[PDB]
Amino acid sequence: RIKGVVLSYRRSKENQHNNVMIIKPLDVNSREEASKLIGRLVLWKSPSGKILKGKIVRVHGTKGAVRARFEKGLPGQALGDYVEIV
Amino acid sequence: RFGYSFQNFDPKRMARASARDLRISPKLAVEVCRELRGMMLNDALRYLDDVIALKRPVPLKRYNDSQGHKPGKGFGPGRYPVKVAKAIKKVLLNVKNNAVQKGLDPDKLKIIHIAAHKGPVLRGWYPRAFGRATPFNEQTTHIEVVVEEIR
Amino acid sequence: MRIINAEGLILGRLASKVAKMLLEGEEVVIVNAEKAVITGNRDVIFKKYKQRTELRTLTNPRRGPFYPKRSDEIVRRTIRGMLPWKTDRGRKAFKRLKVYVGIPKEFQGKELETIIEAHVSRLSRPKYVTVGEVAKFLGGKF
Amino acid sequence: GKVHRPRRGSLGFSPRKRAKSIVPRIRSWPKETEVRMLGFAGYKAGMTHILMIDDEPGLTNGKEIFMPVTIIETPPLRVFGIRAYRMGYLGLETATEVIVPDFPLDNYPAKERKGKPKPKMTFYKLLERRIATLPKNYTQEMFEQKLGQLEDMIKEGEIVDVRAIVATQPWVIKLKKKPEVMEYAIGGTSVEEKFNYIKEKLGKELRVGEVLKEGELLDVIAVTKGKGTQGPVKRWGIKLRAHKDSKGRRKVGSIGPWHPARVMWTVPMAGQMGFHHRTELNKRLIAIGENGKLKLDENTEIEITPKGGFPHYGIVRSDFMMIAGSVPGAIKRIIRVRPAIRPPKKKPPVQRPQITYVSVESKQ
RNA sequence: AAUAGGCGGCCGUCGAGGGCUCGGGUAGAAGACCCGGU
RNA sequence: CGGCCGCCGAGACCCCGGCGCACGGACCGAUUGGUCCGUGAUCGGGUAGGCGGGCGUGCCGGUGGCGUAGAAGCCGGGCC
RNA sequence: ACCGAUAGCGAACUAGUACCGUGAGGGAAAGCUGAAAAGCACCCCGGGAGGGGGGUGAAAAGAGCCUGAAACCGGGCGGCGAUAGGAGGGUGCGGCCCGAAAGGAAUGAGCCUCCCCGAAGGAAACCGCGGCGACGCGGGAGUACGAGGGGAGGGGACCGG
Repeated sequence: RIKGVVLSYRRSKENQHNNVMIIKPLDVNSREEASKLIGRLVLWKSPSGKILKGKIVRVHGTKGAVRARFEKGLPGQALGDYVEIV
Repeated sequence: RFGYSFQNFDPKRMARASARDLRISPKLAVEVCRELRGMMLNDALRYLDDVIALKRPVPLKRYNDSQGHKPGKGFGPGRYPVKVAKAIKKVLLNVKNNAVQKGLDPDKLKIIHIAAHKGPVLRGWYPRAFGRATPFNEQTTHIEVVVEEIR
Repeated sequence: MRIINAEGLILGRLASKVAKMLLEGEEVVIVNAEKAVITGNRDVIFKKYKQRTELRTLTNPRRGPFYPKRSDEIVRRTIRGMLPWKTDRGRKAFKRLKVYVGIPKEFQGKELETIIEAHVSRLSRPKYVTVGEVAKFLGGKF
Repeated sequence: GKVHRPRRGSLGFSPRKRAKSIVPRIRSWPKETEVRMLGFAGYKAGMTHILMIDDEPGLTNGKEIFMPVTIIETPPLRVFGIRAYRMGYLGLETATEVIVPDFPLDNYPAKERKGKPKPKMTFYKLLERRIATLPKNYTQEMFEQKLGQLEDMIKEGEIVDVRAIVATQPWVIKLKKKPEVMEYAIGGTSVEEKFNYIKEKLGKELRVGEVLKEGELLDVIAVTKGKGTQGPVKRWGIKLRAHKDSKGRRKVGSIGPWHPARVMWTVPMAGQMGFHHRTELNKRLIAIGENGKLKLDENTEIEITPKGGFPHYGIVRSDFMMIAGSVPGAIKRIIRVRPAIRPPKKKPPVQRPQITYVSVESKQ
């Protein structure tokens, strides 16, 4: 089970997509290492204890970031928060 | 006006009174009721006596334009609505009597609900310059109160 | 928390990474703010900072740009310039920053980090002026 | 520009607000080598005039001239505290302070009113009128132990400065009972010597004669007289509007141009006038008296108090200073004096001048 | 002064310290401020 | 300044499901209507303006009904 | 097949009335208790107006009287609330709160676990080679994954709003 940080939404300069989030896992710093996490689940724990579940589907950039698709989008208070992979 | 805005009135433990079409300021009535809310009946009566005697200002929180402050902490705008105090004191005496008649100890009566409303307006006119007649009206006030014997 | 020794680091290249970290959610403390360097000409750098200090609101001085003149405040404002200062997220990020000059008595014996991407060894020539000299010219305490 | 004139009033004294405290504060201190307390406090008594042989440089040197003087009464100060300052990140910080324990008061002017004996005052009873929460069960042993700790810190070297906390004694002159507490810096270049000076003077009385030198310059700090709300004509000295003006004459004409679309902070306006914190520099100390008397030629001594007493003030009974000129404040105001922080290159000699006449006629 | 400060003392986990009320102005448009109160 | 190598980025382009429209075809309903199938890369923004269908209100001729075991009206809420 | 009290004649009523202008002349507003007044007897308080008990009535519908909306004002309740900037809204979700009915649901909700197919699209580990370099090429492989479409088990009250 891996640990990660929420970076931002998938976005253009002025356009935002609320169903996809950029995640930076702790000790993954390349496409080669990030590609091993595709298909795994990502869990975000709400302050009240509710769990929001997404899945890793693609790698983002080349510095080890990944893209996560959430059926229920994160609330935006999760920006800079810490998520748990599997 | 006859009805009260209290929901769960209990005739066994509570007493109520009201006054209608009072010719006082509804704004100052609201301000005085805000302060009287939640106090014991004796404390409220002494409060009104002090206000009438000018020994104790009533703070203003909603209608306080161009009002000077008063000595001491918490002031802030304040004034002395003598007429409102007198009318509300009469209403409080009436509710005290109602409770006593029902058989409730007057020393344990707490003002659980007190409210003021704007009633009918009596229209009038005053003459002004350039042949213009202008409104000159009186705004009446309704007062409702219900007290409970606490334990 | 992470402590950075700003001795011999480019001001802008240090501030960029520090602001990125503050956004990512790390506590950052810059310990040697006065020893950061700014590349260019001494006279033009001093003139630019003097003009920044001279900026003010004509109608009321109590509202005009309070641009800094101390070393620590200069570094703090340089970092603040690279954050969404008008957003709650940016304000929270900026609140996670502390900047000091010299190593205070509470930070001795700790591991002082360094920014490799902002070291002065990159520069072809050492034609730079220190934030301490800039503050001294402006008339700050230190 | 067509016609040009200097601005009305000074922007260097803004905001023109009421003083923060009626007790004046001193932000800066003179740099001196002599180990002495830098300043003194007193109460304004009044004004008179003298005739003396001038000694400072000028055309009127060696000639008899008229000079007004302000007499301010200065009962001795009680040195009751010592405070130590270390260096902080942004400035000086208070490391610690220590005050002497309660002692009997031997200068309270008690009168045997019928019934009950004399009250038998003591310190910490006049002081509670100002502090209101003083140490309980405070003893000489713990006081000495605290003083020793302070000295130990001084030896270690974390103390960069030391100051003396003193209190006035209005009850001596029967002006009032509530004292006033201040702290004064000490001259010298060694914190240990300054601390030893303060320690030697702890709990004792200090007089003007032991600190100030006759004939030297001083700076006077006080709170000016209150005038209340005043219009711009009196507050900033603007010009009256033309006599044909039908919307008033004692007001500013235009309060700004179209752009900027706001009223600038530099436009004269009405507001508080007087009761401001002010400092006047280079006031000469003419003479220091004792017990309400002034010694002129070692053979005749005259009572400074004019016939009928000072207007709005009582009779001078304690030590007093005769300052040359005017000082800010009202009668009975607390006024502080410090050695001149900015004296001229050429200054009068440090000694009492030759006084030929002192005005003691009725001033009311 | 959002890094929203330092220090000595007093109290709390009945109670220090205050406000109104009283006699007056070193003050004052209301507030505020200062001295006195056996 | 002369070139190169990765990545990010639209309602554009590709794919899946759904709606309507245009044209042609087969069925049922006693007036303008209904169901289904086929083709559309060569259909789907829109001001002035042109055309088609539908929603809602008062009264009349018919038809089928509801209501003091509670009509119209009014405040809040569920579903299409 | 006219309107239904701002409509219909200006006037559903003490209406060509009240009222405006010296005059010729101009000209409103305003319908409804209940089947029956049975229109509140008596008691406490208040100077009185009224208030509170207690009665009448299927229902106060209480004469300020059928129904009683909106704007506005007072109180109670749920959420926010004194370092924060945009025409007061849009997309997505997270706190706190309400959730009987009309929506789904013990003939089983949120949720957890397991198996199969899968469009457009689509990695990496590992190994060999090319380029000064960022990197790329061939095998891995059209594999892992993928919108959506199906099946099985566990738990037992929430999902929609």
